[PDB]
Amino acid sequence: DVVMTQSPLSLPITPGQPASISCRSSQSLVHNNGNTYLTWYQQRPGQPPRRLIYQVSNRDSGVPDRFIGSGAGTDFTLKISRVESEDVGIYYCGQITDFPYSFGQGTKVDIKRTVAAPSVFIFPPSDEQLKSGTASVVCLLNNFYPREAKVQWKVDNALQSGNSQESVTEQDSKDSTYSLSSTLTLSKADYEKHKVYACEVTHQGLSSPVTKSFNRGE
Amino acid sequence: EVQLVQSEAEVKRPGESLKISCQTSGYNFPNYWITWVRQMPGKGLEWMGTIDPRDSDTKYSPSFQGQVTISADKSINTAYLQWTSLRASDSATYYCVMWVYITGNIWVDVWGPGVLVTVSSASTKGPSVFPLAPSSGTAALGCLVKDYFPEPVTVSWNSGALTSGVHTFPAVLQSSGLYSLSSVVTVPSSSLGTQTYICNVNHKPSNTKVDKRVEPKS
Repeated sequence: DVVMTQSPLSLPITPGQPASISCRSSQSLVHNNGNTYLTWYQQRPGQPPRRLIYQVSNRDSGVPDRFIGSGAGTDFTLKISRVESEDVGIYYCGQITDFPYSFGQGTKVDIKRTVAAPSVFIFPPSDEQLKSGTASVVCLLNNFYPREAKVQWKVDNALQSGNSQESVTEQDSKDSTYSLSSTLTLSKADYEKHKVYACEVTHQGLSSPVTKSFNRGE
Repeated sequence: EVQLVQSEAEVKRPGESLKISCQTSGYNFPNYWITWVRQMPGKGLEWMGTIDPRDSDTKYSPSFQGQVTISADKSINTAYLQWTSLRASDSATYYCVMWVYITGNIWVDVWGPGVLVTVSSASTKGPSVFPLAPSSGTAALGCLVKDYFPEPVTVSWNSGALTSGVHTFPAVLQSSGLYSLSSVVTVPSSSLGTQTYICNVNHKPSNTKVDKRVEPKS
């Protein structure tokens, strides 16, 4: 019955600055008695969610004054007055007025910092792994901001698809940067039938994509 | 303080049954409900259902009805969520949430720690650790931790002494149904001739400890 839409999906905030998170419902959340029962949750990284706000604007015990809930009808807002390091995480609005209950899709608040380009390194497969019959080639993208990045694999100057997997760290506590690994998996046979292995990296902090490469056997 | 205690992490096979549990601790009265919430990795919160322990009245999400059953045992302040026939798609984190109410819509909202449920056809296997060797400012090296099951693996460098500049990526699920991750560290390049770097890999489900020294090789 009720569909919650939350925006934006990600929200970069300079520390000390406010964050505003929106939540819209497909029908008015005002119950038949004349009250509204929207809630807001915070999920710190690795942590269970905890409720911040209930009944649109009332604060649960122990939650500081800088979390401010507002809204009416179909339009609701959670405002964090001065976002600090301990507020990074995902925020969800919660609808329990009308069955079936639902949560917004979540808004990830991270720390805004100056753009940082990735530092790129490429690792050839060890000779131990090759005796196992599989070749893994690893492209590391280290300490960049923002999160958006694209890596692309080329083998003997031939583009690859569907044979790599990526993983990204969460925002680093100190420098507020992310890092990313992409791993290209080939058979030993396929690996030895080619010569040059390269990864190309695109990121807002680079004027043109960077390529790190190596020559099998060099 | 009130708190919920959840049962321990589970690894199950597709088609098997599973019952997970939630126990109230330190709340007397019966003016509460217990609801179960699913969270896929990287995804948001989903309401699965709610039970009134007092009469065992239940409300189910239309998306989970006929896949799970919610039950309660007031005699031990415990609530349950059970599957008859697990599928791989059920691999997720499951939270029980206690809603302490005043027909009223206002309550207080205690989340449990979550339990990780892994449904997979893979069997327990320890990892192979491979060196990501540094090559020819700041240098990068690391360890590829490949082909293990189940989660988790812990990684440290130099027995916990080397901590800054370490990035252990979350593992990814390979098509083999095994997990794989890498851990990397950036180090001063001068240190690569003078110093030794060892990654210490611990996979306790298979009782595997591995110490691999990552050296530049040529």
